[PDB]
Amino acid sequence: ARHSRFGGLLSIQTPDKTRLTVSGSQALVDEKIALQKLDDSKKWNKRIIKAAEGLPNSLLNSQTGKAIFFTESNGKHFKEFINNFIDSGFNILLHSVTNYFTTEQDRMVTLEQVEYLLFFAWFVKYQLLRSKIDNSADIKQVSEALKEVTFILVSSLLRSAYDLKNWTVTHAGMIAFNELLNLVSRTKAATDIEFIVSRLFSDERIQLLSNLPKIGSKYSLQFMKSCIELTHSVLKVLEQYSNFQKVQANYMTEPVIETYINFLERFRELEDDSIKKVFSFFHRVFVQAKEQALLFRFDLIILLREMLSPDGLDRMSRSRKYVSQFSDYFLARLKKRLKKSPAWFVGLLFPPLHNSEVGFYQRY
Amino acid sequence: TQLGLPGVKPSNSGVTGLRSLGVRDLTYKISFLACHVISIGDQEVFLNSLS
Amino acid sequence: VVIEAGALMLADNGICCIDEFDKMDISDQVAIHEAMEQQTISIAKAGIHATLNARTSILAAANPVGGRYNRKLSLRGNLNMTAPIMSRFDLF
Amino acid sequence: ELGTSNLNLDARNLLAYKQTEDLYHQLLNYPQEVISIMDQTIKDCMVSLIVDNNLDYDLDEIETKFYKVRPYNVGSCKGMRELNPNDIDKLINLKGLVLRSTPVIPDMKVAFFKCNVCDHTMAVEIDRGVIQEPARCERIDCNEPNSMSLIHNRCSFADKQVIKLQETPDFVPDGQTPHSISLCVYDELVDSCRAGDRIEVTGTFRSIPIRANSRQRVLKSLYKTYVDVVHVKKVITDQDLAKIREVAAREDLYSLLARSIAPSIYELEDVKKGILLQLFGGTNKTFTKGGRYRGDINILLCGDPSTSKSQILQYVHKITPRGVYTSGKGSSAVGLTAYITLVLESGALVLSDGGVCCIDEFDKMSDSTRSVLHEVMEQQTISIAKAGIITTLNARSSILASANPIGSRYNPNLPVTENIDLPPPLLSRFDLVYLVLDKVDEKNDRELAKHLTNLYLEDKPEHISQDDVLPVEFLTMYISYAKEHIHPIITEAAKTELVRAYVGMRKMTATTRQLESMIRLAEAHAKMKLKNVVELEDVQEAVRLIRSAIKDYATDPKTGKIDMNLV
Amino acid sequence: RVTLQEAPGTVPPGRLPRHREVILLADLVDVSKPGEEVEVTGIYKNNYDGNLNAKNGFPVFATIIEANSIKRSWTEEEERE
Amino acid sequence: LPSIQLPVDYNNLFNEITDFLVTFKQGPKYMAMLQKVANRELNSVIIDLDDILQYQNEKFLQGTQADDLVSAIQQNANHFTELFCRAIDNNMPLPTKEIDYKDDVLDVILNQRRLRNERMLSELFPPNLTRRYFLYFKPLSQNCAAISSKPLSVRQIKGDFLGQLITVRGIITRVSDVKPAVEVIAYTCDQCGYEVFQEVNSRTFTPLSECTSEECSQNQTKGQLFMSTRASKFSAFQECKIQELSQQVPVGHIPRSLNIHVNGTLVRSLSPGDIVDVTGIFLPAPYTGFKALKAGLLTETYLEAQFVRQHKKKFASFSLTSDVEERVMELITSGDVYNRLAKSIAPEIYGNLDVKKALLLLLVGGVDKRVGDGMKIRGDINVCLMGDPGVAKSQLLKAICKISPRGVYTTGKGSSGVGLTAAVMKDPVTDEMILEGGALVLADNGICCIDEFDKMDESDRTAIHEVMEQQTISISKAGINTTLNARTSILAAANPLYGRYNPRLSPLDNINLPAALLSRFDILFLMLDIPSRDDDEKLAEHVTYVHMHNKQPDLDFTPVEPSKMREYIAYAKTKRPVMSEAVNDYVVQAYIRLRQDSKREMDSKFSFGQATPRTLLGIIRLSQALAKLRLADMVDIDDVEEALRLVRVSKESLYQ
DNA sequence: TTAGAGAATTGGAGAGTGTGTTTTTTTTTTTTTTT
DNA sequence: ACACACTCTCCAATTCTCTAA
Ligand SMILES: Nc1ncnc2c1ncn2[C@@H]1O[C@H](COP(=O)(O)OP(=O)(O)NP(=O)(O)O)[C@@H](O)[C@H]1O
Ligand SMILES: Nc1ncnc2c1ncn2[C@@H]1O[C@H](COP(=O)(O)OP(=O)(O)NP(=O)(O)O)[C@@H](O)[C@H]1O
Ligand SMILES: [Mg+2]
Ligand SMILES: [Mg+2]
Ligand SMILES: [Zn+2]
Ligand SMILES: [Zn+2]
Repeated sequence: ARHSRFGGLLSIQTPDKTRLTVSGSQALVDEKIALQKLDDSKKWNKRIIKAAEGLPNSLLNSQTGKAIFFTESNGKHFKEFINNFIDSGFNILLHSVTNYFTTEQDRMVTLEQVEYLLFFAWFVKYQLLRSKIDNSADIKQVSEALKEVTFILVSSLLRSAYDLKNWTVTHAGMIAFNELLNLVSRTKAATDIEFIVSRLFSDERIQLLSNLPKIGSKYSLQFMKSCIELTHSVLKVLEQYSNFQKVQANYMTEPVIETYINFLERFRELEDDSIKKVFSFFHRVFVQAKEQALLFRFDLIILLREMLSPDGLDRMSRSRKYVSQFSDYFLARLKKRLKKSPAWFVGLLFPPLHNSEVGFYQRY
Repeated sequence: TQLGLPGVKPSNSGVTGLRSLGVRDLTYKISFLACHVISIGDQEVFLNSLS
Repeated sequence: VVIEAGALMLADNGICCIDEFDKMDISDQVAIHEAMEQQTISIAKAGIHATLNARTSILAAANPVGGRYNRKLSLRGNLNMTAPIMSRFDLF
Repeated sequence: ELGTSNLNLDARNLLAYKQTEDLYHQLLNYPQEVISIMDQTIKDCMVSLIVDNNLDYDLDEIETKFYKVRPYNVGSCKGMRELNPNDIDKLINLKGLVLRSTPVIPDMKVAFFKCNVCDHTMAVEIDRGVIQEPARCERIDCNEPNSMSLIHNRCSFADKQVIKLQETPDFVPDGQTPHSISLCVYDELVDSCRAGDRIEVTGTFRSIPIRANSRQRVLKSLYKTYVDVVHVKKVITDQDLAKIREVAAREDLYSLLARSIAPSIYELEDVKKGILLQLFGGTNKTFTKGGRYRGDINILLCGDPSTSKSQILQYVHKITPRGVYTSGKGSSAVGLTAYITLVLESGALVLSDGGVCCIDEFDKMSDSTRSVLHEVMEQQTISIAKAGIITTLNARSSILASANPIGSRYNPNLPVTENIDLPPPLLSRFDLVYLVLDKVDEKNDRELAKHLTNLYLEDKPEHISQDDVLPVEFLTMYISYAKEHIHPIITEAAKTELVRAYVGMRKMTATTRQLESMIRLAEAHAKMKLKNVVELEDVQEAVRLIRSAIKDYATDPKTGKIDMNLV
Repeated sequence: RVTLQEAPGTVPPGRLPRHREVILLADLVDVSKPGEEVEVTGIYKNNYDGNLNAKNGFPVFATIIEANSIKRSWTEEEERE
Repeated sequence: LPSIQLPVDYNNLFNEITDFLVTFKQGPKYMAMLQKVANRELNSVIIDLDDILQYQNEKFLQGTQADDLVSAIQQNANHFTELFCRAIDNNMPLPTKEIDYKDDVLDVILNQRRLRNERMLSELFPPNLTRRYFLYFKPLSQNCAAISSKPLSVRQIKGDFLGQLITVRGIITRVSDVKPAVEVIAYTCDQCGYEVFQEVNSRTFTPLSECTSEECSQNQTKGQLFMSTRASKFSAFQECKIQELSQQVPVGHIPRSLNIHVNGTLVRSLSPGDIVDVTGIFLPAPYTGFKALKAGLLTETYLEAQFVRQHKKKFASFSLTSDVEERVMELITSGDVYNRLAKSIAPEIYGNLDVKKALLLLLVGGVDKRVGDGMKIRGDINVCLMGDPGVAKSQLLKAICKISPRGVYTTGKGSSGVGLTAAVMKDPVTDEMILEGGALVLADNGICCIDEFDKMDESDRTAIHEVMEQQTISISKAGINTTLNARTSILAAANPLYGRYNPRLSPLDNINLPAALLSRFDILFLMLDIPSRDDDEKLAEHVTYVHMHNKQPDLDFTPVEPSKMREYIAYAKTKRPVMSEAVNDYVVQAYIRLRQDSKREMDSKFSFGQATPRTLLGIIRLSQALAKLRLADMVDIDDVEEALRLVRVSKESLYQ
């Protein structure tokens, strides 16, 4: 309220009678602010590490929460052009271009790979959205994507890209393979499609699709987001297959959880929808699978304060419903654990301990 | 004058700690940035002017 | 000099009102006389020279000497004003 | 419910309640911290009222506002010269007179930064005068050095002003001249006070270093000192209205008020009455066209020495809310009106606007200086036209003047106008002119001698000239209220009497100004009775007082001399 | 260098006259005397000035005129007449 | 680089100092003072060099050698302020009474800092930070005496004296207002929560900006320092200037001056216009920084004040110690003080006894009065002397100028009404307007003497009108609008019109003063030079004796000296005697008679104008002055009849 | 799957270098010589 | 010579990669 040179001085005394000094008039009354302001003065930050080059701007290396803007005549003319394209051209175009590339895959160049995978993705998604909206549209228009040859080809691109550690094609292939699965769940909600699933979920591919979130921890914010959305779809299909317990245990371990938190803490930049996806996964880890020991780690506990405070997530966004309903249960189970075995106070700082004789009792 | 103006040396207390100032001190003045002005203080031209 | 305009400049193509004219110093009455003679003002000092136009009509008020007019005397006897200035009013 | 943000608090209440007896001392010893604590207490209490009593008011609105306490009546006042280095950062109380105020200065409170490459933005808090500029741009993917920059016109500022306060003459050392101190004032209180105001303040007494040069951090050993004010005070109820209306119903009201403006002065009743009507004043009038007409009355007191004229000017100078006392040999033409310094500055008649200007030894100042008063008295405006400045200023100022005749004692062998000796254009501008004469008479002299000698029968006298007089405070209340709420109008009957009376004085010298001054005096008389109309009685009193002041009944109508035997 | 001012007949009523400054080079020096009424052709030119910027507080440039030319007997028939 | 031997070792002198502080007595003298310091009752210690001289003599008479500490601290005074302070700090006793220690911020800070060090372990701060006292030296008594006892004029202060302790005589020209000066500055470090101090001696300093503490450094904690007032130490500072007396300036030269500095409890002792014996330490003022490199070897200089002696005790400084009591009892027991005191004014002037009695009542004066409604009435008395040439008017006037502790002398031709009252001067180079008071302001609460009152211009004399009756000055000029205080009594002298008084005309024709001014004097005395073989012989015999012996001739009468006279008058100006009803009736009846007699004789050769109401209050003022001189608390009718006689006698010179 | 041995990239400590610094009115109160 | 602004340089702290138990 009063000006910048009126300010007095504050002293704060710890246990063991040692004292600190902070300035400003709000520190007199708000200890939370004083504690935060105290640490904020300190100089150092640890310096930091950093995936894609050689190609024009696209979804792969830009934040796409930023539209481009249409006149009304332009909006309707563009809608007319691609709607007639889809109703008229899409299957005949994809059938030709795919049965080319199966005969020519060895000779490819990075751009043609990234074109094919981001033409597939766009048109399949747009049609799903259009028929979600209205009954005049139908899914049969995009149905060339599912037949067996194209499925093999998207698979093969993703495979070869992953092995040679080419991360941009791997990123695009992740986006294409996401949509194919999304389209399958649509069609199952209506014969050969189950055959296609069974071939899509041979054990080899589960090894790959399980592997993929683990490496995401290092890379850019989009890569991790692709990993999350693909994982959500991948598990949801296999939930409605009915094997399942083998597959879910395959996913749950430290390096996946690391990625989830590392992505979640940049929530100021993300959508309302993506956080719904992350907490869905934590509900799966914590309540259903009953693998509670993964999340007792300190940088999660910081996060829930920031995001839940009057600082961050809005008092009325749908996110706070999910977050506060999660944290309540979290702290109840944590209370129970800590009073039953006091060693976890020193546990909470560090990774869990992989020794055979003590580790089993540690995790449970 | 207290900023890095080429060819001129530096010249109720101001504000400080900004990069360009170094150890110097900065103050401000209030003025009005207008966009138009209107005053309120041949017979043929005059007659055409009237209603 | 400060050059900035005086009263006679603001009253160009206008009426300039002088109240209690008889109280004005002679050293300044002569300045008004010189301006009224030419409808022009001149500046020359400190290396700066200027000439300005003063097409202004004057309206003045004054007190008779001793506060009350004397019917025994001419207006010249009654008024504390020099003859060249008095010669330049159209109406009294 | 009034939508307002500041709470007054006289500190004595902290001593009455047992739980805060020590908080009173802590307030004086640690103002910056304690006042902040009080602020954040008040705001929380305001929130608690609406949420506990579950009222309709917007919680967001109350959360948005700032609330501030303003403590006052802290203790004894302190002499400006007696503040010592052991008083630094404690609360202080001062009395004084305002000289001048600087224009409002913008003071920064929040800084605004923008990234030059990626257009990220940050708002930063200012404390202790230093901007806490970021080292690197804080956007994760744009972690670059020297990348942020300040945008001046998107910052947030606050108002600061500096007031110059002067020592009151009551405290100055023997054989010395008064000193002054500077007050820093912020936000609400910024434009509160004008030149010539008389105030009491409350604030922290601060000190700060000053730099040797603008290039480097080198400080001087002497420290600057100033005051940081948190409250300002100038030096209604139905009971007050009941008292005022009841007093106004008394039969002896006019004599009661008149003898109560200057209680210890013996007789001089007509002089006191005229001064009372000057205090009330006429009515101010403004037309759509044809101008504005002054409500103020000008008075001249002229006569023999020792007659107690200057003693009366003391009472008027202390009764009036605004005003000045001065002397003839003490005043220049510039000092009396306004001064070029490039800026313009105020003189006595401008500081006295809306009040009374007392001028003593009026017969000593030169014709050059007195000629300045013609325009100000007639128009109540001051026109100026000098190098670089040309303007007109308002001066709603009432003059009360004191003089002695030519030859320094009234000479009965000369006519009255020749004894007074002011020129006619200036003598025509006074509403009332009084002759007061040192006439010998044993009856008068015994009473005067008994009155003056009675003051020495006690060390600090309780004695006073009359049994029933009003206290100064209540009398001030009456006059102030009557000036604000009452606005008399001319009745047709009053119009007929004024025309008749003017023709009577005219046909025989009465000028046209005698008519207007009669109207103004009658209006002043009407306000003093809390009437809304001027009546025949008021007109006749205005006429009677004019005839009485200049001893007209004793005047030879043809020769203009006064028969001293008739006095 | 020469200072040039508006002729009093050209100045509108109730306004002060304006000024400009002219630079004269090799052949043109002392072509004119103070108080003469003169006519000038030249380039209109500007440059940075620190003091103007410092006093006004805006990026304001100063201007000058570089003159290219400057302007202001009898026959036997007259003698015979 | 090089070094020398010198005859002084400071260890021996330190031992002498610590013995002196614990042993000397007139218990020991200085230990009582240090107990008062420890109790927080006393703020300053004044060391007397007469004590050190006495101590040296006593130690010598006991048969032992000792160093001459008195000359040692006069020759190099600056260093011994530190030695005495260290000795006092070493030997300071413990408090006798409870203090409420928690009122001190420095105590809390240092206690917590000590506790931090105690915990950490499981000079600290400069000693100047906890010296609650000030210390000053007082020079040798000249009657015991050495240079510090002998006053110097401001010309005699050569460059030889730099560093020494000296005494200076002169007039003060101007005084600054008080402002704080730092001694020890205090800072706080944000990250490590630790405090550091800095000490300032020079006129300028650089503040600290890095926490160089070893613990903070070893934690690699590059924290930020911030300044704090609440634990810094300040001291009061004031600066003045002194200038040589005008009657000591050698012909054709311009007067010189010195800069004086004042710190501690000695502040606001000096005032402008005082004649004073200042004593202190004379020092140079070195330059700092880049300026020093190109200033050269010429040094600025100033005087550190230590003690101040005034020449005349102001009446406001009086208090009745029994030393003064014993002396006023001499006059009281001897009796008839009115005649003795009047006869004692200017004994070298013969006769004129009633004039001297009137001037004694001028020195005493009436009682100030202030009524419950805010009216106030003049207490001062105004007197005028009107007479022929050669009757000792200027001489008697200038004699009274010596007795009064505040007073000024002025003559009518040498004086402007402005400079006599107050002036608005455009004095600085900055075009600022400043008010500067005139002679009547410098004579505030004193007497103002105006000689040749008849030569002063008629217009300028009007400036005095406001001051005479209202005791104040009012000015309204360019940029200045204020009232000043001028509580001054005026004494004036004049010749009648045409010089020697003319009996052909009335007294009012000869006097030639306007009515408004003639009324403002409470007494106007008329004195004429009329030959007489008998009186001329007696006067000549008296004056010739005085020229022969430098002494007034005496057989019976001993005058009281001016000092004891000042003590009696100063004691008498405290009494405020009240009137009574019996007295009031008498003066009320007297006043009527005066005005009736005036009315009867306004036509007459014996006229002197008309009695106004200001003649009644003149009687009351003279009566109350007479009541003060007899140390009463009650006016008596005996006073009133004398007050009337003293007014009547002024006119008898008209009757040869 | 852990861990330890070797290589590459980056930060800023701190040392060094050059630099800048002292220093014609126009309006208004007052004294003085001039008509 | 005394605070500053700016440039240059070296050294070790750090993370990344490869190998074998
Ligand atoms: N009627 C009266 N009532 C009270 N005091 C009076 C009266 N008449 C005279 N006096 C006293 O006489 C003195 C008058 O002083 P003052 O007020 O200066 O009178 P004045 O009219 O101004 N005379 P002067 O200044 O010489 O023109 C004061 O002490 C008054 O108290
Ligand atoms: N009664 C006296 N006793 C002693 N000396 C006297 C006496 N009367 C006159 N004188 C001498 O007269 C001389 C002149 O005195 P002074 O005071 O100058 O006179 P004055 O009254 O001021 N005359 P003036 O200035 O011309 O009006 C001095 O030397 C005195 O000593
Ligand atoms: Mg008076
Ligand atoms: Mg003399
Ligand atoms: Zn950025
Ligand atoms: Zn530190």
